[PDB]
Amino acid sequence: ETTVTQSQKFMSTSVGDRVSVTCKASQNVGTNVAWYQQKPGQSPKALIYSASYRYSGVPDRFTGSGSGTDFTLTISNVQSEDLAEYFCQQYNSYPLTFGQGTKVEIKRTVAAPSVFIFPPSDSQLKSGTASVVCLLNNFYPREAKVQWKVDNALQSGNSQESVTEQDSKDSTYSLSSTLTLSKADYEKHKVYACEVTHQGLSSPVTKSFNRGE
Amino acid sequence: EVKLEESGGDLVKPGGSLKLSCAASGFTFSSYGMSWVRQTPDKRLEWVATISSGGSYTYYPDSVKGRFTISRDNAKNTLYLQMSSLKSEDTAMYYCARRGFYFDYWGQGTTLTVSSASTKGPSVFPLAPGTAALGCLVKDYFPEPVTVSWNSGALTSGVHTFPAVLQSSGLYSLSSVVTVPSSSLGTQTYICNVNHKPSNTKVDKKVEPK
Amino acid sequence: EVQNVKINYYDEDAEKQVAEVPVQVSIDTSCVNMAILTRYMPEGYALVSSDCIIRDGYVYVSVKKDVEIREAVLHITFETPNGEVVTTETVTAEGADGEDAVFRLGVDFNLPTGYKLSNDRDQVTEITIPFGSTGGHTMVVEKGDLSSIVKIQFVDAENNDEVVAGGDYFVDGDGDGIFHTREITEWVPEGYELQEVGDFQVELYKETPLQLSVTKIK
Ligand SMILES: [Ca+2]
Repeated sequence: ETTVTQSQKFMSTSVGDRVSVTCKASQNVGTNVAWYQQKPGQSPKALIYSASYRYSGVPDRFTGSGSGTDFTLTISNVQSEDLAEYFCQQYNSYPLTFGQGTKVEIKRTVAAPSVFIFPPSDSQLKSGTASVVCLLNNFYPREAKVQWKVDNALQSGNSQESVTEQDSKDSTYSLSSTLTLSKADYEKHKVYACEVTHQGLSSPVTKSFNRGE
Repeated sequence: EVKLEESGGDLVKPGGSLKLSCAASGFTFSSYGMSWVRQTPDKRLEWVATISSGGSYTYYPDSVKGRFTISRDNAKNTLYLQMSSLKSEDTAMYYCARRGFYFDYWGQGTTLTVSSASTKGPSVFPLAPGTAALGCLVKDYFPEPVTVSWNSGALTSGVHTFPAVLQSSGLYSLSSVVTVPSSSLGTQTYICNVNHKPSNTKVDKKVEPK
Repeated sequence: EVQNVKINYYDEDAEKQVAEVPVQVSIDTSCVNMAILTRYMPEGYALVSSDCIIRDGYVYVSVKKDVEIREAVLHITFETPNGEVVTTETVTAEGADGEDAVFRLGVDFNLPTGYKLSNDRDQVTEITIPFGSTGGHTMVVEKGDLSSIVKIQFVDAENNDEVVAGGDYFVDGDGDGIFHTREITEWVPEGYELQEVGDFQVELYKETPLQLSVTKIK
């Protein structure tokens, strides 16, 4: 039963650059290999069949090659809209099997996140929980760090973070972090601060509010 | 022209059964092999069944053999997948796909959740506001697909809807924001339209400053 | 940060590995150029072929011994769609006489600074020239930045629009002929803040300057 493997989990490439995604079959599969592109929020789209043939409408910059066990999808002249997970697949035999997926991201100038903070609504306090939200908008390096400080005291264990996929036009990210707290705990302290560090900041940036204002 | 449209995904208890359907159009359905592929939360793709054009040949991987069966109706132009003895590990998005080797067209997917938990509809809370940022917090729902649009889908510039996170309570939660001209606040009305079909919950939340 | 790659030099005639050379390359490349492959060529051997591709940390190179080593030479001409020559460059590679050198855009040679591949047609991105021979190729390019010069004067609105400062500023990188004052707030005079704001038309200000109102801060 033939397995296919993609050894690259993540590749980073600049616009106009070249990027080669690799695929290794555990047995000779001739050219019975296919490639797929999955853009975020979308279902997989068929790019290449039998190792090197493009479907009508797939642009020339997508090139598949290989035979036997080693297969390759080369994206030349990469566009910011080419970001996606790219999957290879062997259909030489049943079971049909897929590689694990190679995420292709675009590199761009460092971009500093714009930071906002949201107090909990009055509907939510009425019901007994308090959710405080920190938004970090349109930044590059995906890497970032959010610290929730209550009355100047750093928290942990009551925060969850979420990151969008890379935007297809500009090539930025956005991040949401939620500080969840009981209504009891919420109105005991006054100062709620969101401490943000990132490569585009020379120092941590803090947004904050006082409960009530 | 080619279109494949799946339905029937639902929340099912472990050990249960459920049947998926796929309505096919834009092509001569009875001439094509057809398949089902699922995608797990870790985004891995796993092929689950294929059927020849006339139904004579069907194929399954060992992970599902004896529990899943594939059929078609070449009069209704419909593909089916019956599943029984469902396990937690069958939780996936199920795609219908054309042909039986590579897959040249895929549908949009329908979502199967195998769990002992019960449906719960979301609470919807406003994230109240150069540019201003406003948004919408969608808290404590369980079966997974929630959809969020702004102003009935007409406002898309600057919208960021964040992936759902799994809270320690077993409930999902999610935020959606958008950036707008600050001078539009107090003229324009901004509505976040939340739909959680697993609970037949539909909310249109006006988000305003205060 | 950099990437460690192992070059596997393999003699397919001898059916033996001749050398496995570890090298370091930029962290975000997946294709190693011929110049690196031949820099670390084991002595007595010549390049026959390589797909350049970094495959789970390895580049595979077919090499051969006791053959004559010759340059493939490529004169690349970069032209813009109207036939005007941006630049010309010659790149070379050495390998076994008569085998194929494959020159690949962005690994073995680069576009002129400020240019990209033209969106007006399909063209090849790899050029195959046998070692011991000379070839030519014209690649069609277009400017990356379409910014135009626009003349602007900042003008004191509380003193009868007296000129404070001015110059010729680059705007409209997309090239649609419209520009916005966000593109020139970098240039507002130091003691002043910009009051006249919005969109403006490039073609209108190549000869007489656009006057933008400004006022003294605080
Ligand atoms: Ca413009």
